[PDB]
Parts: sequence; structure tokens; C-alpha cells
Amino acid sequence: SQLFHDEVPLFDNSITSKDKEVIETLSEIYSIVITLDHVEKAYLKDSIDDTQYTNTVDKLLKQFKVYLNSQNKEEINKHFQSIEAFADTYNITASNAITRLERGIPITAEH
Amino acid sequence: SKKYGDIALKKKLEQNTKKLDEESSQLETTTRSIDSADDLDQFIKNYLDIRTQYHLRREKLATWD
Amino acid sequence: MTDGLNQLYNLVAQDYALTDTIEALSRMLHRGTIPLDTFVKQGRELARQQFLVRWHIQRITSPLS
Repeated sequence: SQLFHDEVPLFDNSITSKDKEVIETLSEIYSIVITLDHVEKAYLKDSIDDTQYTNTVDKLLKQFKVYLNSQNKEEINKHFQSIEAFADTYNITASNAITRLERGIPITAEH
Repeated sequence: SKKYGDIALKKKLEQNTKKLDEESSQLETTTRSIDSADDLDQFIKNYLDIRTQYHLRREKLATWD
Repeated sequence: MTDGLNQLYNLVAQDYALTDTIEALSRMLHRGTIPLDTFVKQGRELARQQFLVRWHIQRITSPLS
């Protein structure tokens, strides 16, 4: 009602230039996790083949690791850790969970 | 008075919505081939648009009161 | 509808639309309309945009600091 009177900017005055970088890297990590999931559903229902699925996923995971081990790595991983701890770790078996965890593979909600 | 209108207003807004959803899936069916970045770019921009306006009214309607 | 409240409605609208557009791109991949690499590039972009929209929503609807 009145609680939302004026339109707010993406980055208000409490945002430093470093936060912006952090947020952008997070948006990039977000895109990969989302894409990773769609590529898999794609493969699962035969839209692409073994190789395509494999080459693609590999490219993505590498760029992913790079986002977690580059500029502002400190802040970024703090956000990711809590993000992952909040993830809906369901429909994924503890069996598969360990495989992924050792492989550095992020959680991708498969519905 | 300033209450009977709502009924009809909802009705009209509710119908434009169904038309957008229709315009949505229609565009998708029509786009049976992309031969250039432009073509795809156009599709994405138009689909995304129709889709946004669709949800906007969609949420404006179920929140009418 | 205030200015801020209007914004909120559009941001939300954009979030859902962005998902719809990604999904649509998925069907185009499945139907053979577009190749994998195209889906990945476009999808990534739309998804990146989605995060930005959502984070924005969070900032607005947060206990303002």
C-alpha cells in the first residue's frame, strides 16, 4: 500500500561496487545451475545425445568452478554455502548426493 | 455503483488475459524455424513480452481486491 | 497502484515470464527447431536476467535494511 510507495533501484545507496560484482557473479552462477538442469532434462528425453550432453555439462561445470574461485571468492562462497544449505535437497538420493559432493557438482533442483 | 463496474472490469481484463495466453502459444507454433539470430531474437523478445503482460494482468486480476 | 507497488508487480511478472521463455526454448530444442548450443547461450542469458530480477524483488520487499 504505502509500504511500497516509490520504485526502488536494482542497486540502492547501501550497495558498494564490490557487492555489485558479487551479485553479478551470483547471477552468473545462477544461470549455470538453471542451464545445467535444463540440459539434463533435455538429454533425459532424447533431445540431445550422450556426447552433446557430456560436452555441454563439462563446459558449464568448468565455468562454474571459475566463478567460485576468482574475484571476490571470499564473499561469493559464503553466499553459495548458505544457498546450498537451503537448497531443496530432495528427489536426490543420499547415494547420488555424495557422488555430486565429491565432484564439486552444485545442486540442481530437478522438480 | 463504484462496485458493479469491477465485475465487468474483471471480465474484460480476464478475457484479454486468455487472449495473451493464446497469442503466447500461437507465436510458439508459428515459429517453426529459426534461420538467423534476428529470427530467434525476435521470438524471444516477443514471447517474453506476451508472457510478461500475461502474468502481469494474471496477478493484477487475482489480486483485484 | 503506487509506483513502487506497480514495479513489484512487473518484476514478479518478469520472473515468471523469464521461466516460460526458457521452457519454450526447451521445446524448440526438443522439436529440433534450435540446436543445443543456441539453447545454452540464450537460456543462460535469460536465467541470468532472472536472478537479477528476483534479487531486485528481495531488496524491495526486505525490511529495508
